[PDB]
Amino acid sequence: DAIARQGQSKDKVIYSKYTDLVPKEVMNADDPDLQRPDEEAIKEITEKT
Amino acid sequence: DEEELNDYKLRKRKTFEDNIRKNRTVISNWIKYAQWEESLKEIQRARSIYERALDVDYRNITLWLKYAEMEMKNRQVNHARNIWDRAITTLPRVNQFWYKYTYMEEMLGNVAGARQVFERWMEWQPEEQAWHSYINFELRYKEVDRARTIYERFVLVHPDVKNWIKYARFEEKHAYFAHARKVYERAVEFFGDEHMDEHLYVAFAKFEENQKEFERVRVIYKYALDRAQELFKNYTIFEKK
Amino acid sequence: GVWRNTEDEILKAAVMKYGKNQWSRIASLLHRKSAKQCKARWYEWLDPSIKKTEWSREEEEKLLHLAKLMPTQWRTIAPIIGRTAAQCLEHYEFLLDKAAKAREKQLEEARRLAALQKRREKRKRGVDYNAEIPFEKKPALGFYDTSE
Amino acid sequence: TYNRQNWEDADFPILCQTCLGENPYIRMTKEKYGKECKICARPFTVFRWCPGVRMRFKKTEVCQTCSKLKNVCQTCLLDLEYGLPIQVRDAGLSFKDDMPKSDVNKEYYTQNMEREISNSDGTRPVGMLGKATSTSDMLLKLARTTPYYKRNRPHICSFWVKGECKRGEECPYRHEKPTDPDDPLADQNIKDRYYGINDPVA
Amino acid sequence: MPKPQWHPPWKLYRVISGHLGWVRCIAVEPGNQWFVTGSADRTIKIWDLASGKLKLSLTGHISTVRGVIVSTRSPYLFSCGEDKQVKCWDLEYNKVIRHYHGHLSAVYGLDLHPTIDVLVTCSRDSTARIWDVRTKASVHTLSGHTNAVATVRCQAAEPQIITGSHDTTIRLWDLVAGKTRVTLTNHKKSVRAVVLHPRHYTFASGSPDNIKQWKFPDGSFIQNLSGHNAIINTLTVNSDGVLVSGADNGTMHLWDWRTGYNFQRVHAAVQPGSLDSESGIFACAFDQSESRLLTAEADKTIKVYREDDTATEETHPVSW
Ligand SMILES: [Zn+2]
Ligand SMILES: [Zn+2]
Ligand SMILES: [Zn+2]
Repeated sequence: DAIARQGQSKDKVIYSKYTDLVPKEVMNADDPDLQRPDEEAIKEITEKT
Repeated sequence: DEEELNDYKLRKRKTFEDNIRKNRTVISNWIKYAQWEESLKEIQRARSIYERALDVDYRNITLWLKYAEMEMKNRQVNHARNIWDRAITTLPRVNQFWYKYTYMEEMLGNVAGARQVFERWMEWQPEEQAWHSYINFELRYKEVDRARTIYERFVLVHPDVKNWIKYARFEEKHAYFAHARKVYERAVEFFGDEHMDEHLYVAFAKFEENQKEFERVRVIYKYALDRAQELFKNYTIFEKK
Repeated sequence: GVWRNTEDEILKAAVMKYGKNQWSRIASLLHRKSAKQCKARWYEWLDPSIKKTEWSREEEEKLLHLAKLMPTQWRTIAPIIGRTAAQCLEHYEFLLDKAAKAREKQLEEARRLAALQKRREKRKRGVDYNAEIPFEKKPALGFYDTSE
Repeated sequence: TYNRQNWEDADFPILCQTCLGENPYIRMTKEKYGKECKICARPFTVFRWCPGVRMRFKKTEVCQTCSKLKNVCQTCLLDLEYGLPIQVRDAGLSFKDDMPKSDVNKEYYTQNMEREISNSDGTRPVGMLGKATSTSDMLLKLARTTPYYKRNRPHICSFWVKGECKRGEECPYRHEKPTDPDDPLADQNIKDRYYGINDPVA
Repeated sequence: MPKPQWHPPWKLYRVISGHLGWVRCIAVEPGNQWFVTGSADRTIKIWDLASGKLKLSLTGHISTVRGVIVSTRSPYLFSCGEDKQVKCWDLEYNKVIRHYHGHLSAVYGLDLHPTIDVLVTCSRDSTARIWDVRTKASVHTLSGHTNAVATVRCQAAEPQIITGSHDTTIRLWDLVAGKTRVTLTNHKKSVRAVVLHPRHYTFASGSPDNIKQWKFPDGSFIQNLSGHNAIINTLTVNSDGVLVSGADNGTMHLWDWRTGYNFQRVHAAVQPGSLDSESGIFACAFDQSESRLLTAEADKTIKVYREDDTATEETHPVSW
């Protein structure tokens, strides 16, 4: 991955492995992983931006 | 004569830069400029031209191929290794980069550790020619347990009746008859157990006829009971023998 | 309105050079001829798709039938039977009668000779490619290399 | 059609100890986009001050990107660590870095290095400082230790050279004889001093 | 592998005609009273949602109108076209009141921030531009795409700006710095449509190769909705979980969002006098009630689809 990023810092995400290409398993609809970051954090991001 | 050569080189470079500035996306102007710079023995100038062309459009196969070939035609071996590492890490799905990297690091490089580099390609699940060339490369490096793991991962990743037949032939040619019998038993148990392919059973019957004719007759009877015309021909061959 | 064979050969060469839709370009070559005259001469006589053969029985039967149906409309009748209007009209009349680089290189050599004569006796905000690399892009470094 | 050199606007100039003077309290003037850079020709934040009592009102000459690139002073054009010309330091360490001379290539290279520095931490003289780890070969023998204030001396009065300085002792310029014009030490191109090419002091 | 939930199929129930060009974009007013279409007729038509009657027609654009959006928190109508101009119409007087200007080529689409009142436009000069609404000042120029940016999507959560372009790339941008954050290169062909889920913090991208479902904010790959191998021009998602993919060849596919299971293939007919090559979905949108689907077909028609309530689960069983 140090071949992939040259001057870019480690905060920027780079997709390079084969495991980035395989699909994840289909999972539950009611789950906090696939959820919005909720109204107070959206409002804080909105006011900061 | 030196001033005339400098004026000729300046005129050629001015026309090449004007052809680049007129149409940036046309890569043949970049290739002609880089080959003219390499023909005048200016390696770093042609390297800068190739790096500019890759910055313009990195998705072209021929730019990477020509720049790696220009690095390999000179003595810059480590530069060519860096070029191939960048070409692998940007475009993994182009098998020609992998093939030319392995021919460069196997013939000219002569490094066995490039096989570990080759295992990076085994992360990507390539086409079956990569597995066949790696089987023949491990045979050329005289390794049979490594090639057994290679063919086991080939059967697990790309399962086919021809793949299982090649595994049976490789286990027979490597003087491992018990491993060949276990591989044939696993292929009978998994590959086409309910699909009734009637081709791995013929290979198992041929391996048993190489081993013991009673087990070959039993395998031919089981293939005739499970089932085509090839199964009837194998049953007639087992009855005639 | 006469047409010499010399003018016919020149017209054939002009059609084979300039295509079909140009006619004033063709009529520039022919003296005392117009573009409309050239187009009519091509489409009436000199076109190679004109059937310069004899009439068959089927062609004569269709010609007599269509002349019975649509009287004296030969521009309509003629594309049905494949001949032209004049040929089918003449054949119908006959059937009724029967029934009855170096310069730039030389300039560069002269400029080099003048430059050597001035050397023997600004830069216009340009980029000198012979002095250094024009846009130096260094190759990316990684995992190898000991220079040269 | 939308590429041009960005204007370098920043505070806190990078100067030597000698050109900064000796007083701990310095009164300082800043223009936002006052003059152009003497090398890369971009506009930059111009700092001007008097280093002492009878000095010259020295001001910054090159931009902050060029001075951060070659690790030199903005006025003296000498190295911050040693007080030497950059030709001497390049002969000591490495002379394979170089820079383009044509103006379009110089502006393009300066824009690329400015974008590289702005994408970096902000204050680092690229990998050349990584080539500057090996030191004290011979440069520490002739390096100055005392602040040479005689280069902050004011200029020679040209009216006094012709003998017509009517100000007399009121004239802040120097009423003394100049150096020899036949001496080849007196040429001193600024771009030659920055690029380290045929500098007679070096 | 869970069984997908049964969705009732949809049927065409009215066809609206009257445009003299290709209807390129459809937007719905947030109070669900009317909707609005932009065309290649250089006109913008406000249509009644219930009756289907033509309420208003506005001229002023000089080329083909490519994108129309209605502001949810202001009485403004934003229209972008192929004439390199963005127009903010005040609906209060039905007149153009602001001109956002500065794109070098044709603007292919636009989107509004739901909270900040800032505008983002994507154009054919390989750039997106972020404009303050009131001052008409281009506060950012997002660049980095090497080809024309076909579509743009905007959201309140991080990342704010999503761009899909013709060089097979999707860029997840950062709003405050104007720099890209995530680059997704998984598509083989041009990414012509991106759509964001209203509640699951995921999104999907459309290309002629495949449809790809991802996961915010890192853009990690989730699912590969395969099939429907045509030039997909548009993508919309129901709040109930129905994803509609519309293509340039006229075929429409309907999917469950979760399992990625195609449950309906709808290929509508054309206008009475019309070629078979003039069949193509340029845009489609649900209403605010999530019960009417409105498509802008390439035969100068607006086709409106309704749910079929008579169908049940055993009448239309879910395959596998
Ligand atoms: Zn100094
Ligand atoms: Zn400068
Ligand atoms: Zn004086």
